[PDB]
Amino acid sequence: PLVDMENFQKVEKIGEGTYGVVYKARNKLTGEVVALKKIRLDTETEGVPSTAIREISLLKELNHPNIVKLLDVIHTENKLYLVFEFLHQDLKKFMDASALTGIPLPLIKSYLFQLLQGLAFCHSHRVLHRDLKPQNLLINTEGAIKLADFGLARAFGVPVRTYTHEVVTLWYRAPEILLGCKYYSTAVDIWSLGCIFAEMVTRRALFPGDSEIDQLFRIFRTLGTPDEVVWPGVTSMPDYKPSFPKWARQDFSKVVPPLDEDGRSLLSQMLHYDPNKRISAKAALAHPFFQDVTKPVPHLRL
Amino acid sequence: PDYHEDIHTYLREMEVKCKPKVGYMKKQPDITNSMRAILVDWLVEVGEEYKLQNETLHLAVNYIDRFLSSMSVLRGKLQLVGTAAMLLASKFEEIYPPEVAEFVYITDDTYTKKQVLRMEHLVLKVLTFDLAAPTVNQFLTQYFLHQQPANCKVESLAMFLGELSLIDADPYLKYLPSVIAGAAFHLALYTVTGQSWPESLIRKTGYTLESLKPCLMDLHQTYLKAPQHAQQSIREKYKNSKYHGVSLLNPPETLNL
Ligand SMILES: NC(=O)c1nn(-c2ccc(S(N)(=O)=O)cc2)c2c1ccc1[nH]ncc12
Repeated sequence: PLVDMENFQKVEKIGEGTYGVVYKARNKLTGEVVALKKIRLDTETEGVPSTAIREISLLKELNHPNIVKLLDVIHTENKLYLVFEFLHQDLKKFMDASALTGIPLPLIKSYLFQLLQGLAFCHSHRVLHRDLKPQNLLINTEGAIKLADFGLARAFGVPVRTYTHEVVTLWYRAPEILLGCKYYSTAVDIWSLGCIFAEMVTRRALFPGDSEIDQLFRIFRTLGTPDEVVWPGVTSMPDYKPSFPKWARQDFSKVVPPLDEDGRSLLSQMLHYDPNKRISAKAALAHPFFQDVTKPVPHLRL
Repeated sequence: PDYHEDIHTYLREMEVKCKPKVGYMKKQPDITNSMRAILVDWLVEVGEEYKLQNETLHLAVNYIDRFLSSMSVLRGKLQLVGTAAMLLASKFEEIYPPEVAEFVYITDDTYTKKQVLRMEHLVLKVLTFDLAAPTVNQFLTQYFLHQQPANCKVESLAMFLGELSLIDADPYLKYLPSVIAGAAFHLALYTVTGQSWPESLIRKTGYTLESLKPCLMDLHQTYLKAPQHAQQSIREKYKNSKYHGVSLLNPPETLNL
């Protein structure tokens, strides 16, 4: 363990958080560039963190071009290191750097196409990401994009119970969750992707809520307040209140102005209220919107 | 859902890999099937005390059997392996798993917080972090969707039968989860509604009632003798209202196969 770690040369810190830190490093013997996610274990003396347990075990079962590759795991006495392929930047940083010019629609199409491929792979392998947001999506200079950070990922061979205290980032949290549904489903990941799709298109977050109720209302305000017809069962959900304001569905051409007929079609299917009817990543891939997809290379301001 | 099929196919693929050595117990110099039975029965209790999911229990047993397939363990350390297994399964499956301290408590301070965490590391090493194992539970969940009139008593009884298989390494270690689940589903369905392994599940799994017979005969025998078994935590757990007291239901005399 200590031996393996000696073969690594830390280059620079590229990210931090509660999990620990992510460094860019180089294999001294092979020259391979890699990403090291360090996790200090003596921090909470509770053993290997649930997030590491889930990320490692689930990620090592997911080998796909659009899913960050876990190359290795070094478990010393006090540290746990996850070794991943290296990617230059996350989608959030890229979106910020593209504020002025905006991300070209052809590249947006390519990214969404790849994200759905990786997501479809996850789902067909009974894995729910549950935390799909711009900063957890990695991109390289070749025009590839991959799902990353499976710390909150869950296997669902057995239905996944919803956290009393939700975990999915607010802006990208699906309505079923906000309304207190009992279980997560593949639909919550698709919803997140939809929000991200729109964000790339308009240069602004689709539903930037300040709170759970504010999040919920911004959605209602854009997609219309759902009723038993649109979503059988809504009124019966835990946190649903009949006193909810009744807003009307805004015209999609005004919600995502830059999109064409196909683009609007796909996005609305990804933001469909009834999770049972919300489109699947598998089906989304067949949507005509990807009829002409290509693989443009981004202008990364590295 | 429509990943249903791709997932079943994947679970069927994975269950064949997380498979422990069927005859590992004869190679263990100090532990026996009876000691294992006692251990698993205790995990069921622990599960009830901490209100853990059934999936957690199933995963722990899977970890324990795989670890024992390649590591000699002595009487006095068997519980330490089991405790670490439960701790790992909890972190993997539970929303809010009990803390290490809690696991050390239910072992009546037989082991140290340090020993448990050290064992967690070793179990992870031995299992090479491959914790997302297919369980009888997962296959039962998949089969329940092919249940025309979804019956809660049938589900509870199938769960009960599936959980009983965890207790006896002999003969259940030689059957795949999907098969045990197949038998558990049929036996429960047959006992509660007189119906049998549905045509839809035959097509889905490729298992015929004939193919499930060997496992079915074994499970029926276990069901019949359940009241006489030395380990009783599962029967007690399943006479609770949340399981419609199905463990009190009388097993049929014959399966008429
Ligand atoms: N949380 C994570 O697991 C995680 N976060 N990053 C990450 C991504 C982008 C930046 S950046 N370019 O500074 O905005 C900084 C860190 C990676 C992760 C795991 C594998 C990785 N390979 N390459 C980067 C990377």
